[PDB]
Amino acid sequence: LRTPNFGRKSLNEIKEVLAGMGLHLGMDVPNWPPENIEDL
DNA sequence: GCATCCGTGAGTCGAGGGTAATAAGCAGGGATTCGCCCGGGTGTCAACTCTTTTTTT
Repeated sequence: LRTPNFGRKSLNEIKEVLAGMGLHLGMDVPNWPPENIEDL
């Protein structure tokens, strides 16, 4: 919500599509693979 | 009633890989065919106006 044009209806669809992919809010270390070592 | 002459046959699977020779001449007129170019229908882009789903007030 602290971003310009924070889509109220799109924030729910994006969370739904993220949960459908297998990921959710948090559930991991904060920026674990933040380097280029995780690039495939 | 017999003697003489003309058609069909020849197993079946496999290998091995392409070929080869003669050789007139020129004048008339048409049909054919290749280069350039204008062009009109097909694409690829700057650029002017309604609607509305919110995101902001």
